[PDB]
Amino acid sequence: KSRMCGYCGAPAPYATACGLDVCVYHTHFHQHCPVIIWCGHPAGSGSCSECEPPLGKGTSPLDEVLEQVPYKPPRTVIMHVEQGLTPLDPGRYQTRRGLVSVRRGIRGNEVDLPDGDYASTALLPTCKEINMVAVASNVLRSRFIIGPPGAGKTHWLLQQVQDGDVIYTPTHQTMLDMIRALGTCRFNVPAGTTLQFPAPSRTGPWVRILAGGWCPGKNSFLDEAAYCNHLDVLRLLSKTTLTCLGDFKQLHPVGFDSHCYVFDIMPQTQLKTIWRFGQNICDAIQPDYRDKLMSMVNTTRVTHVEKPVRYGQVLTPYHRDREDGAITIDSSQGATFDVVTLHLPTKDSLNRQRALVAITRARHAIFVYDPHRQLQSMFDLPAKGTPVNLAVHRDEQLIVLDRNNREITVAQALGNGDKFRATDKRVVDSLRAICADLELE
Amino acid sequence: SRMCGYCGAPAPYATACGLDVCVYHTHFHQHCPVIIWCGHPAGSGSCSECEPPLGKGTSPLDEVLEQVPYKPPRTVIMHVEQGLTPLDPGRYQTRRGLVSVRRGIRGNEVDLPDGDYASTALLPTCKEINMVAVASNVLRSRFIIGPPGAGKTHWLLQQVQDGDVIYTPTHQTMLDMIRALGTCRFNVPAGTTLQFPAPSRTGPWVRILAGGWCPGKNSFLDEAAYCNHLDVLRLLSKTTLTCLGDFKQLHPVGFDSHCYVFDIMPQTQLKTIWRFGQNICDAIQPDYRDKLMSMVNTTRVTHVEKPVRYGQVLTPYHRDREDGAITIDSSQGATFDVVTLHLPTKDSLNRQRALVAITRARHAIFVYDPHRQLQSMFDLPAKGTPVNLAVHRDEQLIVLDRNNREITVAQALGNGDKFRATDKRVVDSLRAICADLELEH
Ligand SMILES: [Zn+2]
Ligand SMILES: [Zn+2]
Ligand SMILES: [Zn+2]
Ligand SMILES: [Zn+2]
Ligand SMILES: [Zn+2]
Ligand SMILES: [Zn+2]
Repeated sequence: KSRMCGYCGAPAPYATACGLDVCVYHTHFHQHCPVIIWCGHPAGSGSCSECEPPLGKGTSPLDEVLEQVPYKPPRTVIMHVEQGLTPLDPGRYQTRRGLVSVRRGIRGNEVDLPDGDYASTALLPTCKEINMVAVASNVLRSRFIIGPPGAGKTHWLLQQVQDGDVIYTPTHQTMLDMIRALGTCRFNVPAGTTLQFPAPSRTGPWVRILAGGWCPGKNSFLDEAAYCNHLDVLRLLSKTTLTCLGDFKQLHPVGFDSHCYVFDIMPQTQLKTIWRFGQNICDAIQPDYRDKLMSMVNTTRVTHVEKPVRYGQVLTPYHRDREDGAITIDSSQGATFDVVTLHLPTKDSLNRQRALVAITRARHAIFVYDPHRQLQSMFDLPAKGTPVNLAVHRDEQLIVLDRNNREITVAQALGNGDKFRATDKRVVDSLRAICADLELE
Repeated sequence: SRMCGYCGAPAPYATACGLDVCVYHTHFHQHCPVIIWCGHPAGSGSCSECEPPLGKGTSPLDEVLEQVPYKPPRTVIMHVEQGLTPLDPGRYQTRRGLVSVRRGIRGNEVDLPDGDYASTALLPTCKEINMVAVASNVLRSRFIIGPPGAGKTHWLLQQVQDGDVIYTPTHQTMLDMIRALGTCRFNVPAGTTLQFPAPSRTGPWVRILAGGWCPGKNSFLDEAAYCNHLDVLRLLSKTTLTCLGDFKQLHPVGFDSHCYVFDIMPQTQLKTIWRFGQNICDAIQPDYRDKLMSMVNTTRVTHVEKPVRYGQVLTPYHRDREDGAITIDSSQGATFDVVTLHLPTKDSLNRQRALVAITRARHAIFVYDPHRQLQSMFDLPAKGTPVNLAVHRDEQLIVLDRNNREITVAQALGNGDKFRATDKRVVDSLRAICADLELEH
C-alpha cells in the first residue's frame, strides 16, 4: 500500500499535481507544478510556518524534460463525502488533508474521509508510473539503431522479434503500418481511431500505442523512436530496457525541441546499406549520417522543373498547397513510391528534416519544383539522368516518360529500346497488360 | 433422349468408350467394340446380323482414339435385386444392351428386372463428345501462343468476367491460376496432395479440365497445348474457347503432340518477354514465328564441367533427382531465379524439355551437359553478367560473383557490383545478413 518516490524511491507520502510520487525531500525540487505538503498549503507558497521554505531547482533530467510540458491545472470539483461513499470518477485527488484515493466499488465509491465537504483537485497522468532510478540504469542496458530511410530498419525488426515480445509505436498510423509488416500480431484497436484496423490475430507479438504505458513482455522494442513523446519513453524505461529503431535526422516529436535525451546516452549503431534509391540520393543525404551509405539499387532520376508537374505522388510542405491527390511531406514518413514530385510553391516552407524525408521517398525518379531555390540551401541534389522508360499512373492513366522526360506511349517505348523502370505492382500490371493488347489487337 | 456423337441422329446404342452412336455409326468405331441389334459385336461373324465387316471412321475423333488404346475392364457381376444393384453408377452392357445405372435415393435406380447379369462398364473416355458441334466450334475459337515469360496468364486476368469459366489441366495449374486470379469460385479436387486457398465465391470460375463442360458466359483454356485431347473435345462439344498455350512446350501426357483442334483455330503470338534476357530469347527464337523482345537484363549462361547445385536443379528423368532436384516436366509454369540443368544420362532431352528447362530461370542458368546433348537443339552460348548472384543452397545463402566464384556477402559488398535476385526469401536473407554485418560487427 506504500508508494515509492519517482526521483528518490524512498517512501513517497506525497505527489505532485502532475502527478509524480515524491518523498519528503523532493517536495521542494519539482518546480513543474505545485506539491501540497504536511501543512494544507503547497510547498513554496508563503502561507504558513511550514510552506515558508523556498523551492529549488531539481537535478533530474525529468525536471529538464518537464520544462517543455507546461502544467495546465484542472478546475476544482468538490468532494461530497457520504458515510463512506462519494459521487466522483476513478480517483487520485488532493483534498486538503493529504492525498486521497477513491477506489472503485460497485457498492458506491469509497473514501477514508470523515463526513464533510472538501475541495479536491484531480491529479494529471503526466508523470504517473515514471521511476527515474529504473530509467538511469535501463537506458544504459538499451540500444538505439539508426536506420536511415531505405536501410530497412523496420524489416530487421521482423527477423528478430519473437511472439512473446512487445512492439511500441507512437501513433495510430505507425501502429497500423507495423501490424501489416507483421501480419499475425496481437493488439487492441485504440479508442477513437479514425482508421480501419485488421483483425487482431491472437498468435503473434504485441503491438501497443506508446501512450498506453508499459505492458509486460519478454523483449520490448520502440518503433520510430526519435519521434516518440518524451514522457511515454520514460514510462517504458522505468520498467524495461528497449531496442530502439528510429532516425534523429528525420522528424522531431510533435511537442518537443528534439528527440528524448535517453537516446543520446544509449549505444547507437547505424545501418549503412540502402535498398530504396540510387547512390546519388545516398550521397545527397550523407552529411546527416556518420558512416558511409552504399546504395544497392540504380541511380534515381533527379529532374528540376521550371513549371510545376504532377508525376507520381506529389509531396508538399503545407496543407494549403495540396491539389489532386498530393500529400504533406510529414504524412509520407515511412511511405515509399516509385516517383515523387517535390512541390515547393510557398517560400520558407522546407526545414532540413522535412527535406530529408521528401528527397528519400522515391525509388526511380524525383521531380523537384523549387522556384524559391529553397532546397539547394540544405541538400546538394544535382539533376541526374537515367536511360530508362519510366511508367507511372496519373489520373488512373498509365503514362510513360522516356530517358528525356518526354511523355510517349507504351508502343513508342517498346520502339526506343530502353527498359522500363517501375516497381509498383499496379503500374507493372497495367504495363504488362497493355503490352499484351498491343500484340493481340 | 440421346443423339449421336458422330451423327446427331437418334442414338440408341453406345461404344465401349462412352460415345453415343446412331444405327449407321455402329459399324464405324474401330477403336473399341460396340453391340448391335443382337447380343454380339459387329465384325464378329458370330450371328445373323454381325456378319458384315467393320468400316474405318472418317472423323478426326477416330484419329485421336488411335492413341488411347481400349483397355476393357474385367467383367463385373451385376446383382440386380429390388431393381437395384450393388455396383457404382454409370452405364453398363448387361444382357439387354443399353442400361443406365442412375443416382438414387433408393441407392442405384436400375431397370432390367431382377436376376444376376454379367456386365461390362463403359469407360468415360468419349462421354459427352459431340463431333458435330466440335466441327463448328473450333472455327469460332482462338489461340494465343504465349511463349514462356510472355505473361499469357496476365492478359487473361484483364479479360475474364465473373460469369466466365476457366478450365486448366492439372492440380498445380489450377492452383497457380487461382493465386493469379485471387477472387474466384472453385472446388478443391478430391485426393489433392496440395494446399488450396479458400474458394472465395464471388469470382469467375476455375475448373479442372477433366471435370467436363459446365455452363458459363465465355470459356477459356489454360496451358492448352498440354491438355488432354478428348477432354478438350468435350469442351468444344458445348462452347467456343479462347485458348492460351505454347505448342513448343510440353505435349499432353500420353499423346504425340497437341490436340488437332488448335491447328484449325486462328492463332496469335505474344512477343514481349518479362522473364529472361534476350540471349535466352534468341536461343529459342527458331521455335516461334514472330520476333521475341526481352524487357529484362541478360541471363547468365555458364557451361560447367562438373555437376553443380546452384539454384533450382532441373533434370529430365526421375532417376537422377537428388537433394531437392525436380524433373523438367514438373517445372512448367514455375519460374526461378537460377536453374541448373542436370544432364548426366544420355539420350534424355527431347526438344520440348529443353525449351522448358532453358526458359525457367530469370537471372542465371548453369548447364551440366557432359554428353553434349543440348547443342543439337539450341544454340545457348555462354554469357556473362557483371553482377553478384544470390541463392540458397541448403538453408544457406551463397553468393556468386561475376566470375562465378562463391564469395561472402561481406566480400560481395566489397567488389562493388550490384546484387541480382528477385525471389522474396532470397532478398530477405540478403537484407537480414547485411543488417547483421553492420549491426553486430
Ligand atoms: Zn525523493
Ligand atoms: Zn509536475
Ligand atoms: Zn503551510
Ligand atoms: Zn451416328
Ligand atoms: Zn472407343
Ligand atoms: Zn450377333
